[PDB]
Amino acid sequence: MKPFLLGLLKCKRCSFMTKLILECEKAESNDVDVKIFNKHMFTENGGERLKSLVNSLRDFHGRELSEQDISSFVENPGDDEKIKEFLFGIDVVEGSLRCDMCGLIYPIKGSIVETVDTVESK
Amino acid sequence: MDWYEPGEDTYTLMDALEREGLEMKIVLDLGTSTGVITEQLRKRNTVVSTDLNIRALESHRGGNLVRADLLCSINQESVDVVVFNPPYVPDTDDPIIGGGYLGREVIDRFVDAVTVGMLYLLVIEANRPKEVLARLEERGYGTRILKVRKILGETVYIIKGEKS
Ligand SMILES: C[S@@+](CC[C@H](N)C(=O)[O-])C[C@H]1O[C@@H](n2cnc3c(N)ncnc32)[C@H](O)[C@@H]1O
Ligand SMILES: [Zn+2]
Repeated sequence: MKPFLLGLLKCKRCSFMTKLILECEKAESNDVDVKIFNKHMFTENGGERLKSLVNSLRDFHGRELSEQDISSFVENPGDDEKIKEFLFGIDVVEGSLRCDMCGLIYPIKGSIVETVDTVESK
Repeated sequence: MDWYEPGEDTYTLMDALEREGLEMKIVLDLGTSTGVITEQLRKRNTVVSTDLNIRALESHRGGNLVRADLLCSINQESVDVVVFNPPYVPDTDDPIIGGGYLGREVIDRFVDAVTVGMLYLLVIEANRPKEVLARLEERGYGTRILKVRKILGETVYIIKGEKS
């Protein structure tokens, strides 16, 4: 799964939006056709989702963002060349997504996000 | 069958999508199976592709893959369009093709959960297309039958739904 999916996925149990937190066992770089993402999901709270992703992928060096790259995107969302590259240019093959409110876990296995056979963490 | 393979039904949906010229959208290919429709959609759009069937996802043409039950794990506010060739076969609850009573059980679940601005849905005569249109209207969708086509076995209806 490419990180732009974090704008599109939600916890299937919580009846309100929550934050899905990424844990990454392994990730590969992908070549960066149409790349549309939900910009507001990545701008809110001064780029909280992006900061969360950058932390989740800190042991992955195939692609990178910086404090500035994020702050500047929050300023001028129109300049998302670096954001797109991060959000579309990485693929998590092995890992997990965890709802920050109820702890529900979506495993990521072979790049597929698994939302049917879930795990509890709370 | 391990997964649903492209048939005349899928190609009538694809033909209708082609004429619409969907472009620059975020599109959810629901029940993507092995991604024949995703393949066409991704040329002009950003596509998320989902299926209940993991085997199909594991042999997918390629895309952004989510194993999910309809839309529960999808934030629909983030999606522009949903495309769905649903399990529509009456009187079976086979997990791939089965629509149970009237072949409508999954269709009806879908219609009652869908909130995106635009949708393309495939149905067959046995599903009672008019009841589907009606349910969609009740959910706030202006509807029209984009295309009708007789294929081997039955007649296919492609429903286009749009909120005002
Ligand atoms: C008739 S097949 C259509 C496949 C393909 N899109 C095509 O047009 O050729 C219906 C698909 O929906 C999937 N499906 C069945 N129940 C589902 C559910 N509850 N949520 C998501 N997909 C489901 C099946 O696995 C199957 O791939
Ligand atoms: Zn939750």
